[PDB]
Amino acid sequence: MGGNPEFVKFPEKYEQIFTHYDTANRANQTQLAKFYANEIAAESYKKGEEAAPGSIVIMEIYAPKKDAEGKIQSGEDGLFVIDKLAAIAVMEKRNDWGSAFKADDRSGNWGFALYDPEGKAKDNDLTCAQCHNPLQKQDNLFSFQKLVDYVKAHKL
Ligand code: HEC
Repeated sequence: MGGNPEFVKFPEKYEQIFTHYDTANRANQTQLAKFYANEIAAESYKKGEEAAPGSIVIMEIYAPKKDAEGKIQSGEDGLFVIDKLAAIAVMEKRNDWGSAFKADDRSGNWGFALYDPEGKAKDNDLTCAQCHNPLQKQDNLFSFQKLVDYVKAHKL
């Protein structure tokens, strides 16, 4: 199982609590993503360019509507039309992860976990940290600039 749900728990009610800072097609061009940040993460990126301990960032991963020939349906706004939520990806930063949590599974101090829409760990063979690791300069977040831009443009 890619990620570490033993350490990175499912953040209950994130969609009602966290700040929704972006919606975008994923770069794979087959899924739609919505991005969320908890208060510590939002305050961190209002102050600087690194998330403080306690920061949690979430990407909801949506399967798009497709016709019977597999063609993805898009709006005139260019965003894929949502069929249903497929997965909930979680990054959580701590400066004191327990020794049982192997460093090679983390991107710096970010732990990863992938959940299904019902909050159960979702089977996968992804190497989360390995793909996020080369983005150290932007705190291992692909959506870094969208988060920075959002919290600069909105009040706490
Ligand atoms: C490259 C092959 C990746 C693998 C392996 C993992 N993720 Fe990642 N992630 C990737 C991209 C390109 C993006 C931006 C959205 C897009 O697809 O265009 C993301 C984003 C996230 C986020 C949102 C925060 C951010 O970095 O922008 C999270 C919370 C996240 N991904 C979690 C995550 C998990 C839990 C993974 C292993 C199960 C994982 N990712 C692997 C690329 C890649």
